Amino acid sequence: GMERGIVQYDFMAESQDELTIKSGDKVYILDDKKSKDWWMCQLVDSGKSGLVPAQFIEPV
Ligand code: NA
Ligand SMILES: [Pt+2]
Repeated sequence: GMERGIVQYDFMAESQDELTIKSGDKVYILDDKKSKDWWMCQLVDSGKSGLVPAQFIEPV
């Protein structure tokens, strides 16, 4: 089912749609087609989801 990624650099959500992430975190990439710039991700460990800037995520 799930496309995976690894977070490269810390990012703090500034808007309610965004997801705060830490360098090294594992995510699921829920969508990367609506925008090359904003990907919807879900943290494996917490289950929280939101948008992150795409350059913060390295697909696995
Ligand atoms: Na994209
Ligand atoms: Pt901050």
